[PDB]
Amino acid sequence: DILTAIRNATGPRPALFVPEVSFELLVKRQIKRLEEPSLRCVELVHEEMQRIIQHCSNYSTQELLRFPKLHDAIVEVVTCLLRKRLPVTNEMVHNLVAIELAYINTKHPDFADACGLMNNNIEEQRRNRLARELPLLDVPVPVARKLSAREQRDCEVIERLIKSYFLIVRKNIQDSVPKAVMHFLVNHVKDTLQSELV
Amino acid sequence: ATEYCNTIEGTAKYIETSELCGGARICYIFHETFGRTLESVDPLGGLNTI
Amino acid sequence: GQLEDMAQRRKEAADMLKALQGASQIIAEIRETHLW
Repeated sequence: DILTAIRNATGPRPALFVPEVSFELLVKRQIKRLEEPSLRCVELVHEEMQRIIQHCSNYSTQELLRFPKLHDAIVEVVTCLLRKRLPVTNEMVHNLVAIELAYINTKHPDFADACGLMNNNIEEQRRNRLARELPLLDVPVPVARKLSAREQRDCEVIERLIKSYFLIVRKNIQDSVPKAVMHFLVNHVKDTLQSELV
Repeated sequence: ATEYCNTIEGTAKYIETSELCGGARICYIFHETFGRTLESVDPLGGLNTI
Repeated sequence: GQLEDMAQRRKEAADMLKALQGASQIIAEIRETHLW
Protein backbone atom coordinates (compact mmCIF):
# COMPACT_ATOMS: atom_id res chain seq x y z
CA ASP A 1 0.00 0.00 0.00
CA ILE A 2 2.81 2.43 0.84
CA LEU A 3 4.57 1.68 -2.45
CA THR A 4 1.34 2.19 -4.40
CA ALA A 5 0.67 5.48 -2.61
CA ILE A 6 4.21 6.69 -3.34
CA ARG A 7 3.88 5.73 -7.00
CA ASN A 8 0.55 7.54 -7.32
CA ALA A 9 1.92 10.63 -5.57
CA THR A 10 4.93 10.60 -7.92
CA GLY A 11 2.77 12.05 -10.70
CA PRO A 12 3.63 12.35 -14.39
CA ARG A 13 7.26 13.17 -13.60
CA PRO A 14 9.69 10.27 -13.09
CA ALA A 15 10.09 8.88 -9.58
CA LEU A 16 13.13 10.74 -8.26
CA PHE A 17 11.98 12.28 -4.95
CA VAL A 18 9.95 11.26 -1.90
CA PRO A 19 6.33 12.45 -2.28
CA GLU A 20 4.79 14.56 0.47
CA VAL A 21 1.06 14.04 -0.22
CA SER A 22 1.18 10.43 0.99
CA PHE A 23 3.00 11.46 4.18
CA GLU A 24 0.45 14.21 4.84
CA LEU A 25 -2.45 11.80 4.30
CA LEU A 26 -0.92 9.18 6.60
CA VAL A 27 -0.12 11.65 9.39
CA LYS A 28 -3.59 13.21 9.15
CA ARG A 29 -5.16 9.75 9.39
CA GLN A 30 -3.00 8.90 12.41
CA ILE A 31 -3.95 12.17 14.13
CA LYS A 32 -7.64 11.60 13.39
CA ARG A 33 -7.37 8.11 14.89
CA LEU A 34 -6.47 9.84 18.19
CA GLU A 35 -9.94 11.41 18.52
CA GLU A 36 -11.55 8.34 20.10
CA PRO A 37 -9.13 8.22 23.08
CA SER A 38 -10.10 11.82 23.88
CA LEU A 39 -13.79 10.90 23.95
CA ARG A 40 -13.04 7.85 26.10
CA CYS A 41 -11.07 9.99 28.55
CA VAL A 42 -13.88 12.56 28.69
CA GLU A 43 -16.42 9.81 29.41
CA LEU A 44 -14.19 8.36 32.12
CA VAL A 45 -13.80 11.80 33.71
CA HIS A 46 -17.57 12.33 33.64
CA GLU A 47 -18.20 8.93 35.23
CA GLU A 48 -15.58 9.60 37.92
CA MET A 49 -17.13 12.99 38.70
CA GLN A 50 -20.59 11.42 38.96
CA ARG A 51 -19.26 8.70 41.27
CA ILE A 52 -17.50 11.28 43.47
CA ILE A 53 -20.66 13.39 43.66
CA GLN A 54 -22.76 10.36 44.61
CA HIS A 55 -20.24 9.30 47.28
CA CYS A 56 -20.17 12.82 48.73
CA SER A 57 -23.97 12.99 48.83
CA ASN A 58 -24.18 9.56 50.47
CA TYR A 59 -21.46 9.97 53.12
CA SER A 60 -19.96 13.47 53.27
CA THR A 61 -23.44 15.07 53.19
CA GLN A 62 -25.62 12.77 55.29
CA GLU A 63 -27.47 15.91 56.41
CA LEU A 64 -28.73 16.40 52.85
CA LEU A 65 -30.21 12.89 53.01
CA ARG A 66 -32.62 14.13 55.70
CA PHE A 67 -34.41 16.09 52.93
CA PRO A 68 -35.02 13.75 49.97
CA LYS A 69 -36.49 16.57 47.87
CA LEU A 70 -33.42 18.76 48.39
CA HIS A 71 -31.12 15.84 47.59
CA ASP A 72 -33.02 15.11 44.37
CA ALA A 73 -32.94 18.80 43.41
CA ILE A 74 -29.18 18.96 43.96
CA VAL A 75 -28.62 15.74 42.02
CA GLU A 76 -30.66 16.92 39.04
CA VAL A 77 -28.99 20.35 39.07
CA VAL A 78 -25.53 18.75 39.07
CA THR A 79 -26.54 16.32 36.31
CA CYS A 80 -27.87 19.15 34.14
CA LEU A 81 -24.69 21.16 34.75
CA LEU A 82 -22.56 18.19 33.67
CA ARG A 83 -24.74 17.62 30.60
CA LYS A 84 -24.47 21.25 29.50
CA ARG A 85 -20.72 21.41 30.22
CA LEU A 86 -19.80 18.19 28.40
CA PRO A 87 -20.36 19.72 24.92
CA VAL A 88 -18.15 22.65 25.93
CA THR A 89 -15.29 20.32 26.86
CA ASN A 90 -15.81 18.25 23.70
CA GLU A 91 -15.70 21.30 21.43
CA MET A 92 -12.67 22.70 23.26
CA VAL A 93 -10.83 19.40 22.80
CA HIS A 94 -11.82 19.28 19.13
CA ASN A 95 -10.58 22.84 18.58
CA LEU A 96 -7.29 22.08 20.34
CA VAL A 97 -6.80 18.99 18.17
CA ALA A 98 -7.67 20.86 14.97
CA ILE A 99 -5.32 23.76 15.77
CA GLU A 100 -2.29 21.51 15.24
CA LEU A 101 -3.66 20.24 11.92
CA ALA A 102 -4.49 23.75 10.68
CA TYR A 103 -0.97 25.08 11.36
CA ILE A 104 1.93 22.75 10.54
CA ASN A 105 5.29 23.75 12.04
CA THR A 106 7.89 22.51 9.56
CA LYS A 107 10.64 24.52 11.31
CA HIS A 108 10.45 22.50 14.54
CA PRO A 109 13.98 21.39 15.53
CA ASP A 110 12.84 17.79 16.03
CA PHE A 111 12.02 17.37 12.33
CA ALA A 112 15.38 18.84 11.29
CA ASP A 113 17.23 16.57 13.71
CA ALA A 114 15.34 13.52 12.44
CA CYS A 115 16.12 14.42 8.82
CA GLY A 116 19.79 14.93 9.67
CA LEU A 117 19.98 11.58 11.45
CA MET A 118 18.28 9.85 8.51
CA ASN A 119 20.74 11.43 6.07
CA ASN A 120 23.73 10.49 8.25
CA ASN A 121 22.51 6.90 8.63
CA ILE A 122 23.53 6.11 5.04
CA GLU A 123 27.00 7.58 5.61
CA GLU A 124 27.37 5.62 8.86
CA GLN A 125 26.37 2.39 7.12
CA ARG A 126 28.84 3.04 4.30
CA ARG A 127 31.62 3.75 6.80
CA ASN A 128 30.82 0.55 8.70
CA ARG A 129 30.85 -1.46 5.47
CA LEU A 130 34.16 0.07 4.37
CA ALA A 131 35.76 -0.25 7.83
CA ARG A 132 35.47 -4.00 8.49
CA GLU A 133 38.27 -6.29 7.28
CA LEU A 134 39.18 -4.52 4.06
CA PRO A 135 40.98 -6.63 1.41
CA LEU A 136 42.07 -11.38 -5.17
CA LEU A 137 39.58 -8.58 -4.45
CA ASP A 138 42.07 -5.71 -4.08
CA VAL A 139 40.20 -3.42 -6.46
CA PRO A 140 38.94 0.12 -5.70
CA VAL A 141 35.47 1.52 -6.39
CA PRO A 142 33.47 -1.09 -4.44
CA VAL A 143 30.12 -2.11 -5.91
CA ALA A 144 28.67 -2.25 -2.40
CA ARG A 145 26.91 1.07 -3.03
CA LYS A 146 24.48 -0.56 -5.48
CA LEU A 147 21.55 1.31 -7.06
CA SER A 148 18.38 -0.65 -6.19
CA ALA A 149 16.44 -0.60 -2.88
CA ARG A 150 15.59 3.09 -3.39
CA GLU A 151 11.88 2.37 -2.90
CA GLN A 152 12.58 0.44 0.30
CA ARG A 153 14.73 3.27 1.65
CA ASP A 154 12.04 5.83 0.81
CA CYS A 155 9.38 3.71 2.52
CA GLU A 156 11.54 3.32 5.62
CA VAL A 157 12.20 7.07 5.74
CA ILE A 158 8.48 7.80 5.39
CA GLU A 159 7.63 5.32 8.16
CA ARG A 160 10.26 6.80 10.49
CA LEU A 161 9.02 10.34 9.84
CA ILE A 162 5.41 9.28 10.45
CA LYS A 163 6.37 7.56 13.70
CA SER A 164 8.33 10.60 14.90
CA TYR A 165 5.46 12.97 14.07
CA PHE A 166 2.97 10.67 15.79
CA LEU A 167 5.14 10.54 18.92
CA ILE A 168 5.47 14.33 18.94
CA VAL A 169 1.70 14.76 18.53
CA ARG A 170 1.05 12.25 21.32
CA LYS A 171 3.43 14.06 23.67
CA ASN A 172 1.84 17.43 22.86
CA ILE A 173 -1.66 16.03 23.43
CA GLN A 174 -0.64 14.47 26.74
CA ASP A 175 0.94 17.75 27.87
CA SER A 176 -1.92 20.01 26.75
CA VAL A 177 -5.23 18.16 27.22
CA PRO A 178 -4.95 17.76 31.03
CA LYS A 179 -4.54 21.52 31.49
CA ALA A 180 -7.62 22.34 29.41
CA VAL A 181 -9.61 19.60 31.14
CA MET A 182 -8.73 20.95 34.58
CA HIS A 183 -9.47 24.52 33.48
CA PHE A 184 -12.88 23.80 31.93
CA LEU A 185 -14.49 20.55 33.12
CA VAL A 186 -13.28 20.86 36.74
CA ASN A 187 -12.36 24.40 37.79
CA HIS A 188 -15.06 26.25 35.85
CA VAL A 189 -17.72 23.71 36.84
CA LYS A 190 -16.76 24.02 40.51
CA ASP A 191 -16.80 27.82 40.31
CA THR A 192 -20.19 27.96 38.57
CA LEU A 193 -21.88 25.29 40.70
CA GLN A 194 -22.27 27.62 43.69
CA SER A 195 -23.53 30.47 41.50
CA GLU A 196 -26.10 28.23 39.79
CA LEU A 197 -27.26 26.82 43.13
CA VAL A 198 -27.69 30.32 44.57
CA ALA B 1 -12.15 21.57 -9.95
CA THR B 2 -9.60 21.81 -7.12
CA GLU B 3 -9.66 18.03 -6.66
CA TYR B 4 -9.21 17.50 -10.40
CA CYS B 5 -6.26 19.91 -10.43
CA ASN B 6 -4.71 18.10 -7.45
CA THR B 7 -5.11 14.77 -9.24
CA ILE B 8 -3.48 16.30 -12.33
CA GLU B 9 -0.55 17.48 -10.19
CA GLY B 10 -0.38 14.16 -8.32
CA THR B 11 -1.65 15.64 -5.04
CA ALA B 12 -4.94 13.71 -5.03
CA LYS B 13 -6.55 13.45 -1.60
CA TYR B 14 -7.29 9.73 -2.08
CA ILE B 15 -5.16 7.20 -3.97
CA GLU B 16 -6.77 4.30 -5.85
CA THR B 17 -4.71 1.46 -4.41
CA SER B 18 -6.81 -1.05 -6.38
CA GLU B 19 -5.05 -0.19 -9.65
CA LEU B 20 -2.71 2.38 -11.15
CA CYS B 21 -4.47 5.71 -11.65
CA GLY B 22 -3.72 9.40 -11.98
CA GLY B 23 -0.40 10.82 -13.08
CA ALA B 24 1.45 7.60 -12.28
CA ARG B 25 -0.62 5.58 -14.76
CA ILE B 26 -0.29 8.32 -17.39
CA CYS B 27 3.50 8.27 -17.05
CA TYR B 28 3.60 4.47 -17.09
CA ILE B 29 1.58 4.43 -20.32
CA PHE B 30 3.57 7.21 -22.00
CA HIS B 31 6.78 5.33 -21.19
CA GLU B 32 6.06 1.62 -21.66
CA THR B 33 3.50 1.77 -24.46
CA PHE B 34 5.36 4.48 -26.38
CA GLY B 35 8.67 2.62 -26.15
CA ARG B 36 7.10 -0.67 -27.21
CA THR B 37 5.37 0.99 -30.16
CA LEU B 38 8.58 2.71 -31.27
CA GLU B 39 10.59 -0.52 -31.01
CA SER B 40 7.95 -2.58 -32.83
CA VAL B 41 7.76 -0.13 -35.75
CA ASP B 42 9.80 -1.47 -38.66
CA PRO B 43 11.71 1.39 -40.36
CA LEU B 44 11.24 -0.40 -43.72
CA GLY B 45 8.21 -2.52 -42.92
CA GLY B 46 7.05 -3.99 -46.22
CA LEU B 47 9.22 -4.23 -49.33
CA ASN B 48 9.43 -6.16 -52.60
CA THR B 49 12.81 -6.50 -54.31
CA ILE B 50 11.22 -7.75 -57.54
CA GLY C 1 -21.92 27.68 -18.33
CA GLN C 2 -23.60 24.26 -18.43
CA LEU C 3 -24.10 23.17 -14.81
CA GLU C 4 -32.76 7.79 -1.38
CA ASP C 5 -30.53 5.79 0.96
CA MET C 6 -28.90 8.97 2.28
CA ALA C 7 -32.32 10.58 2.77
CA GLN C 8 -33.56 7.56 4.74
CA ARG C 9 -30.38 7.47 6.83
CA ARG C 10 -30.61 11.16 7.74
CA LYS C 11 -34.32 10.79 8.52
CA GLU C 12 -33.57 7.88 10.85
CA ALA C 13 -30.77 9.87 12.50
CA ALA C 14 -33.13 12.80 13.07
CA ASP C 15 -35.81 10.49 14.46
CA MET C 16 -33.25 9.03 16.87
CA LEU C 17 -33.05 12.51 18.44
CA LYS C 18 -36.31 11.70 20.28
CA ALA C 19 -34.22 9.88 22.91
CA LEU C 20 -33.40 13.19 24.59
CA GLN C 21 -37.07 14.19 24.66
CA GLY C 22 -38.01 10.81 26.11
CA ALA C 23 -35.33 11.12 28.78
CA SER C 24 -36.55 14.61 29.70
CA GLN C 25 -40.14 13.36 29.94
CA ILE C 26 -39.05 10.43 32.12
CA ILE C 27 -37.11 12.78 34.40
CA ALA C 28 -40.12 15.09 34.69
CA GLU C 29 -42.41 12.16 35.53
CA ILE C 30 -39.96 10.90 38.17
CA ARG C 31 -39.76 14.39 39.69
CA GLU C 32 -43.55 14.62 39.80
CA THR C 33 -43.76 11.18 41.43
CA HIS C 34 -41.21 12.20 44.07
CA LEU C 35 -43.62 14.91 45.21
CA TRP C 36 -46.28 12.29 46.01
